[PDB]
Amino acid sequence: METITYVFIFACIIALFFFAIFFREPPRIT
Amino acid sequence: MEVNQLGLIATALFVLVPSVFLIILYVQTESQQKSS
Amino acid sequence: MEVNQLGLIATALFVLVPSVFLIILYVQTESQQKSS
Amino acid sequence: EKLAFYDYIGNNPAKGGLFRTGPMNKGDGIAQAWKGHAVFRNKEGEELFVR
Amino acid sequence: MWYGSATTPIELFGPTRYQWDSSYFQQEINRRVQASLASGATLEEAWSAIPEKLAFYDYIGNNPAKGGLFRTGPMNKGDGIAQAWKGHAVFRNKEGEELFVRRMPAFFESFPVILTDKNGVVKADIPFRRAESKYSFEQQGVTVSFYGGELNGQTFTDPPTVKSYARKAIFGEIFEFDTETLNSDGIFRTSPRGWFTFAHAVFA
Amino acid sequence: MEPNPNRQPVELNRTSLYLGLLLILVLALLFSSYFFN
Amino acid sequence: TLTYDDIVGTGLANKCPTLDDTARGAYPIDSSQTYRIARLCLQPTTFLVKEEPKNKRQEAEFVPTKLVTRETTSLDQIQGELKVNSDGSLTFVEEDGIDFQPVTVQMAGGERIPLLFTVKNLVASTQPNVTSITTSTDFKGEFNVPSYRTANFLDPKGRGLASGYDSAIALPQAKEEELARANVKRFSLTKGQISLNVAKVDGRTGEIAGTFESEQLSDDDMGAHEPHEVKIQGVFYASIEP
Amino acid sequence: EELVNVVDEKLGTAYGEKIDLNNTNIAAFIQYRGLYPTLAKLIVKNAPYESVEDVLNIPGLTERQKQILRENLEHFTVTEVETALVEGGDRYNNGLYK
Amino acid sequence: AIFRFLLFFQGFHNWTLNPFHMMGVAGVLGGALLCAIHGATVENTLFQDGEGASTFRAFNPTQAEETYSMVTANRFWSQIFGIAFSNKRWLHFFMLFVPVTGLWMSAIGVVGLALNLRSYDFISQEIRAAEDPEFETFYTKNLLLNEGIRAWMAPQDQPHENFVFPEEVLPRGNAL
Amino acid sequence: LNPMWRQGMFVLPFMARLGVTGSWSGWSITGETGIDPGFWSFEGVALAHIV
Ligand code: CLA
Ligand code: CLA
Ligand code: CLA
Ligand code: CLA
Ligand SMILES: CCCCCCCCCCCCCCCC(=O)OC[C@H](CO[C@H]1O[C@H](CS(=O)(=O)O)[C@@H](O)[C@H](O)[C@H]1O)OC(=O)CCCCCCCCCCCCCCC
Ligand SMILES: CCCCCCCCCCCCCCCC(=O)O[C@H](COC(=O)CCCCCCCCCCCC)CO[C@@H]1O[C@@H](CO)[C@H](O)[C@H](O)[C@@H]1O
Ligand SMILES: CCCCCCCCCCCCCCCC(=O)O[C@H](COC(=O)CCCCCCCCCCCC)CO[C@@H]1O[C@@H](CO)[C@H](O)[C@H](O)[C@@H]1O
Ligand SMILES: CCCCCCCCCCCCCCCC(=O)O[C@H](COC(=O)CCCCCCCCCCCC)CO[C@@H]1O[C@@H](CO)[C@H](O)[C@H](O)[C@@H]1O
Ligand SMILES: CCCCCCCCCCCCCCCC(=O)O[C@H](COC(=O)CCCCCCCCCCCC)CO[C@@H]1O[C@@H](CO)[C@H](O)[C@H](O)[C@@H]1O
Ligand SMILES: CC1=C(/C=C/C(C)=C/C=C/C(C)=C/C=C/C=C(C)/C=C/C=C(C)/C=C/C2=C(C)CCCC2(C)C)C(C)(C)CCC1
Ligand SMILES: CCCCCCCCCCCCO[C@@H]1O[C@H](CO)[C@@H](O[C@H]2O[C@H](CO)[C@@H](O)[C@H](O)[C@H]2O)[C@H](O)[C@H]1O
Repeated sequence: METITYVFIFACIIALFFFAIFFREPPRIT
Repeated sequence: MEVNQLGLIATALFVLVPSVFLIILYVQTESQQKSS
Repeated sequence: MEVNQLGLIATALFVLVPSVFLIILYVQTESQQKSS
Repeated sequence: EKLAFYDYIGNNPAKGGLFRTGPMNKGDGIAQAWKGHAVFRNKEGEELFVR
Repeated sequence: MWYGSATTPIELFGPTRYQWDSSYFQQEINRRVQASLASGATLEEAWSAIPEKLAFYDYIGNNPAKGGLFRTGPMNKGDGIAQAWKGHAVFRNKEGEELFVRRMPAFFESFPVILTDKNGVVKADIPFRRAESKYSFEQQGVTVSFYGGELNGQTFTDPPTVKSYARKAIFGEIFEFDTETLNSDGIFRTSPRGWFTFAHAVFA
Repeated sequence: MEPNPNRQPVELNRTSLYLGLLLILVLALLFSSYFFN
Repeated sequence: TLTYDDIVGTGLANKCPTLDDTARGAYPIDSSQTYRIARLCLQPTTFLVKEEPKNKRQEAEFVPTKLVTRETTSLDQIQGELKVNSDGSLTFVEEDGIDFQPVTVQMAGGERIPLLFTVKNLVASTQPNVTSITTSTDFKGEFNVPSYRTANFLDPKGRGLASGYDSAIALPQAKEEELARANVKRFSLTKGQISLNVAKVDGRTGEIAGTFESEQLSDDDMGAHEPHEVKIQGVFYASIEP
Repeated sequence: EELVNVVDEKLGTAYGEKIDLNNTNIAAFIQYRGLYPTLAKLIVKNAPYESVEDVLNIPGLTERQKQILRENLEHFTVTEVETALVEGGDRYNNGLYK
Repeated sequence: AIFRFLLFFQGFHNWTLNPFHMMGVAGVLGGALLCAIHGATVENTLFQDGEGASTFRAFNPTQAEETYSMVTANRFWSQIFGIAFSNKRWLHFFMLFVPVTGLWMSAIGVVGLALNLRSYDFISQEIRAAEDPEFETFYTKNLLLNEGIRAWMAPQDQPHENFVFPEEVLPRGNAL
Repeated sequence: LNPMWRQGMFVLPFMARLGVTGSWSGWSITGETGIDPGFWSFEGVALAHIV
């Protein structure tokens, strides 16, 4: 029940890594 | 294991609550250009 | 009282989660007129 | 033992409840062993049967 | 809140950590007991006069200094709900000499049980490496008697029980706790005086 | 990839917000007792 | 022939002496001459652990287990006098050697059973009227199974027998009553049984070989829990000399 | 129905007062005149003793060794051989140093 | 006289296990990383504005164009770490927030150890290890080190306490 | 006396019906002494899916 709670927050950091990289707002030249 | 019984909530809220605060703002931002 | 230990969470999420879903929509609606 | 076990209402899917969460073992407990068949006789020696 | 103050009564908030540091309560207790004796009173009679409330304050378990940041809940989740004073424990060795248990300095999570005489001469103790114990109980024939409190009048000469009682002595006055009701775990937690002070020192 | 045609905005008015909170909170006052059991 | 730089790493250092299929000989036992065993080796091969009773008294069996350690199991250098007392029977008396090895085997379910595979103070005898040890001969006997851990061993929380803490140091004001079991480290000592059955002989060199089976107890952990039953099936070499 | 720590219990017997011939570890003998080196190894190397004097009967002892032993018998004792203290060669290396 | 203050903390407060000190580290340690990754990114992204190699002079202390190329940088990192800056104004604020914040959490932590309100143990672990003598985690291991640090140190470190610990009391492993 | 269905097992039974009856842990759902699923053990099935 803890194991699960730790593995979740982790699985979240990892999915958040994907999005932050492959789903950012492209830094367009202004 | 003899864990704290309020741990599962103290952690759940500590994540959802402020995390949702941010989701609200972000999305409400996008829509100021009809987005979502 | 010997209550179900997951009750405090089952009730907490059952409220926040969908309740937040609505808050998101509403606010993101308001801002389609710069509001909030 | 296995056979006897099936012959116990406690394994009847019909018993139970909607919010009685968890495995069947949270109910009557974890089956450990068959205490044996019980015959009930009265004073006359006659063999009775439990309904 | 951390130090004293007439605005921080110790019956509303707990005892001060400095009252334990200077054996504040312990002194007043002796000062009374010693007097009662001058008044011609059996050792028992004398101690039995010591109010329970007073003895209670003379217990490290009510020291705001003990405790932990995440050791949540009331002090009763720790050592349990105080039920009664088991009485004052005097520890004598085989020679009859009266030994004294060295108390636990609010600082140490765990502390050894050393027993010394009048002038602090090491007379008895509980060893770690038995290979060469010289002062082990048994080897010194330590015993314990109680006065006042609910164990009043009784004596224990059985090594284990004497030891047990000696380790509980370290914390000052020995009490009887109810640890089933709140499902306590035996680990000290700080008092309101402690928390209040922690919160306000950090918000500050 | 380029802009996607099929694509509308989403909406939810005050009344709906209010009627939702009523539905949620009430379903919660109802079921909470059976969750704590 | 093979030396150290010849065996190192091959793990041949754990397997012990064989007798090319030439055996079946007979080592003449003089009786008027004193015999001793130069080197008695016992090489474990299989470890079984009787499945803890199910509670339901229905004949528990010895199941196989996986060796979680490496090739650190063999007993070697064992020696002592092979006494020839009356009625022809032989009696070996274990004197000294590498007569014990801590082995840990992972069991079917999940458990890990550490035992002290040994034959300490072994004293095995044979059938009466033993003349020239033959494939028909064989020894049997008891031995002492010391205790996995020594009086000095400390546990993760500091407690120990001949040394170490007195109690649950991390729970200052808890009830000792229920922690007794683990705060008082008892040091057991039990009997084990073997039986070396000779399968090969070399009348000439005076060296027999064969299979062995012994049964003993597992580690009780300074008496914290109940010990499991073990059975060990291996092989053994044995160089006899006057 | 009491669990007992054999060693703490044995510190109630003579062991914990005098050198136990059947239990105490060899280095205990380094506290009395010419007794350690050679005799200690003998004492220890010779199984249990049904009683103090029995030391006097160890194989091939010199009328001198015997003379000393008699001198120090007052510092010896005997108690039931205690496995925890004897097992594992603990009598030659009980695991202690300085 | 400070290294002592360090060990004392490890020994009596078990500091290293405090979430606030941990943040403290994460900040001081990561503030160093920023103060070094940024420095290197700038230096190896410089445009050429001189002729020689010692390009320190190529920088006109006087205004004008950026001296390195924020555009090139943002590209490097983004393909070699997925994320990359792209707003010098934010980059430099982060550089203020990171090390500053961590030393603040570092402080709150100690304000706590003043009242010995430490983060010494995890009860769930203790209860288990009290009952089961075969349970061992790097957690428990470190706790014994502390018992050692206090037992042997305390005496000479707290003279006004007149501690006297007979050799038989001193907790010790085997041999050592 | 303590088969999977007493322990509130929901998905385990479905893997049993089609052939997955053992674990990399060496135990069998029928209770057979040290057998050896191929890769296709309950852990394997779970793995495959996660991938
Ligand atoms: C391995 C990584 C690691 C890291 C990165 C850190 C990092 C940190 N530790 Mg931790 N620590 C560690 C391991 C680590 N520690 C371990 C293993 C232990 C033992 C358990 C400790 C024990 C420990 C303690 C006991 C303390 C810290 C503290 C701190 C923080 C330092 C605060 C500070 O700014 O000081 C920098 C110095 C100052 C005090 C700032 C004021 C300085 C003035 C203004 C300078 C005046 C200079 C003057 C002009 C020049 C004259 C000089 C003269 C020679 C000529 C910092 C977050 C401290 C803390 O928590 O603070 C709240 C603290 O007290 N640590
Ligand atoms: C002035 C502040 C204050 C103080 C001193 C106390 C003190 C006390 N409370 Mg009360 N309480 C307060 C406010 C306060 N409370 C408030 C506002 C509420 C409403 C939520 C409550 C609700 C409450 C309940 C429901 C209970 C108590 C109880 C108690 C007593 C037990 C101690 C304890 O619970 O420790 C627990 C403390 C902690 C472990 C909290 C540590 C806080 C962490 C470190 C903060 C999170 C970190 C943060 C996210 C970091 C981000 C950094 C950023 C820079 C990135 C104690 C006397 C208990 C009782 O009745 O006793 C028997 C009890 O059951 N209190
Ligand atoms: C192999 C390299 C290595 C790694 C990866 C870590 C990693 C970590 N250390 Mg450790 N550390 C190391 C070596 C290492 N350390 C060494 C040699 C020492 C001295 C012996 C220490 C001493 C030390 C102390 C004293 C402390 C840490 C702490 C931490 C944690 C936060 C540190 C931080 O924020 O830094 C600054 C931030 C950055 C520069 C960002 C780096 C990115 C994060 C932190 C790495 C995440 C790692 C994670 C395990 C992997 C998930 C990825 C997944 C795909 C597998 C972090 C998990 C702290 C802690 O306990 O935290 C709870 C702490 O207090 N470390
Ligand atoms: C096909 C569906 C299904 C089924 C038949 C099962 C069956 C089972 N589960 Mg699994 N489970 C499922 C899906 C399912 N599960 C899913 C999707 C998950 C992931 C969340 C899980 C997670 C899970 C866990 C974590 C556990 C089980 C366990 C169990 C066993 C115990 C029974 C139980 O938990 O009752 C509990 C059931 C209830 C009281 C739910 C009633 C549902 C309410 C009425 C719905 C709310 C009403 C709604 C809001 C009304 C609004 C109306 C609208 C019009 C306004 C049982 C074999 C347990 C186990 O391992 O057994 C030992 C266990 O610990 N399950
Ligand atoms: C017994 C004694 C024996 C002798 C001593 C021992 C040996 C010492 C060795 C170290 C000397 C290294 C050269 C330094 C310069 C350099 O790299 O150029 C690059 C710039 C030059 O700047 C600049 O110079 C630039 C021009 S140019 O570099 O001449 O082109 C100019 O354009 C720019 O604006 C200006 O800021 O250097 C720096 O600013 C970085 C270094 C200095 C920081 C000081 C910190 C203090 C601690 C010092 C410790 C020193 C260690 C000593 C070791 C023993
Ligand atoms: C991040 C986004 C998440 C959003 C999700 C929001 C979550 C809110 C939902 C609240 C859930 C209420 C349930 C509380 C019960 C509880 O608490 O019990 C659990 C039942 O679980 C489960 O097995 C959950 C799966 C339910 C299977 C039953 C299928 C029902 C279908 C009915 C059709 C729809 C009408 C666990 O069972 C346990 O089982 C045992 C432990 O293995 C013990 O008995 C425990 O005490 C306990 O009873
Ligand atoms: C709808 C919006 C809500 C949004 C809020 C989101 C919530 C997330 C926060 C998570 C909280 C973490 C705490 C978990 C502990 C727990 O779980 O413990 C509790 C401490 O409570 C409390 O007393 C909470 C009040 C804390 C007082 C301490 C002041 C600290 C100030 C420090 C300055 C800031 C750095 C209760 O104490 C209890 O006390 C006893 C019951 O009376 C028992 O021992 C219990 O087992 C338990 O320990
Ligand atoms: C017994 C007394 C107690 C009282 C009981 C309380 C009940 C009160 C009445 C409410 C019921 C009517 C709602 C159903 C009919 C309908 O679909 O109505 C919705 C109402 O919106 C609403 O606010 C209902 C929103 C429902 C929230 C559900 C969240 C689901 C996501 C869960 C996430 C899980 C991870 C939508 O209305 C729509 O509102 C507008 C669109 O947003 C337009 O007007 C549409 O045409 C339409 O009218
Ligand atoms: C389980 C263990 C957990 C470990 C946690 C590890 C945390 C370490 C991540 C570094 C923190 C970011 C600090 C710089 C902030 C920033 O500037 O990056 C931002 C994205 O932030 C984020 O959400 C970053 C999300 C983390 C990405 C993880 C990298 C994974 C490595 C993959 C290896 C590939 C082989 C966006 O950039 C900014 O975006 C704008 C801000 O308004 C401006 O343009 C700024 O200048 C800047 O460009
Ligand atoms: C409350 C409830 C309910 C509901 C629930 C649900 C609906 C759930 C779901 C759930 C889910 C739905 C879950 C999921 C999960 C998932 C996961 C966990 C995943 C994972 C993944 C991963 C981990 C991946 C990875 C990877 C990648 C990405 C790449 C490639 C490679 C790899 C494979 C490594 C019901 C009605 C019954 C009843 C009442 C109550
Ligand atoms: C990119 C993401 C990468 C993620 C990698 C991991 C993927 C798999 C995630 C599995 C999540 C669930 O993992 C599972 O959680 C439950 C708790 O809910 C744990 O179960 C735990 O609590 C239960 C009681 O509730 C105990 O009976 C059990 O002994 C204990 O281990 C399981 O031991 C763990 O295996």
